[PDB]
Amino acid sequence: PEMVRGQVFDVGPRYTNLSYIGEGAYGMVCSAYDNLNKVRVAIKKISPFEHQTYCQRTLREIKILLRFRHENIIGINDIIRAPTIEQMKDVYIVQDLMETDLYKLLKTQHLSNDHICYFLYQILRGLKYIHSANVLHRDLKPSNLLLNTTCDLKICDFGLARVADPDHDHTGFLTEYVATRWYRAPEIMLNSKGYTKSIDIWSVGCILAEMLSNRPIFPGKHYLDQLNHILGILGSPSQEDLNCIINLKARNYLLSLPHKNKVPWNRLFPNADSKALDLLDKMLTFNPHKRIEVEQALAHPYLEQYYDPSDEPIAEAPFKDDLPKEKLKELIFEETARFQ
Ligand SMILES: *CCC(=O)Nc1ccccc1Nc1nc(NC2CCOCC2)ncc1Cl
Repeated sequence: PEMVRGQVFDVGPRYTNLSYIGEGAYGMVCSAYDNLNKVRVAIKKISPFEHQTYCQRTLREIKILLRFRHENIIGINDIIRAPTIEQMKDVYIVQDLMETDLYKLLKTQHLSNDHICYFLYQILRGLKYIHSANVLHRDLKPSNLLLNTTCDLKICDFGLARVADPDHDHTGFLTEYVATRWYRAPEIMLNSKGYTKSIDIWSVGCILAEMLSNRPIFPGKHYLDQLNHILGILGSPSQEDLNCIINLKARNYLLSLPHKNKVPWNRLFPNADSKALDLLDKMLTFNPHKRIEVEQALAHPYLEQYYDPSDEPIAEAPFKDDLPKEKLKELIFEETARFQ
């Protein structure tokens, strides 16, 4: 078995000439030459079987990505694992090799208004498919958006995804930890479990703001500072929006704050296209019920050069917690069997 910086990376004989790329959420990722398709690919090594939560996340990532088939969602090209459950200690997921991620691109490159428009169109096009499958990504952020050399965008990492459940979305104040802090909708901190499609729209709004300025718009230093950054720009919520917050702890917290005025988007982003700012405003709406939906966002004038509903497909079959790690290991073994 081949080795990559003091760790086994057993993918041969199909995959050779390994090169370390970096560390993903669940471990080492390498690039390799696929001797069958004659191209370089990306290979993620996952070792999840000792922990139930690691098994849950790996199972979600695989089951979701194998069901999805969309130009703007990273696929799974192959899955490598031992022939028997007893010998399976790791799983290798093979995916198309991309040139960069939006996180890395935002750290060093200025994006033209044309690139912002095209990237936002592709994110929304992929999100339309995901949401049409009744799935919430729940961790949209720049590092989860891969780009190839021609700026084709692919959404990745469905390990934190959930089936939408708007009826069971209500919860207490300061309980929920959905998404990565900077991209977390205000309702997560107030009264939401993050089980509605509006959570993903918020994250996309955050990504759009970050493409406009190359800096996160709400860079909370910790969990409890996130809402302060949001309110610092959006201003105090209206009486109508507070009436939607029935939980007394969350409502009274918001009522205890001094009045804050809205910071105009045009002052925050003076170089931004006015149509981009109108859409940003609709995505970064405090009240989740008034927040724009993915299909409405695609139809916004900012995206008029790309908008084509006949070329924005939906899922053919939508998707409709305490399983021990032994059972989850068997389910991962069954879901990966097709690649043997
Ligand atoms: C879906 C997010 C993910 O897997 N990210 C990741 C983190 C670290 C290394 C590799 C990956 N995945 C990945 N990377 C690439 N290309 C790299 C090239 C170098 O710049 C970063 C992206 N291609 C595919 C995949 Cl799955």
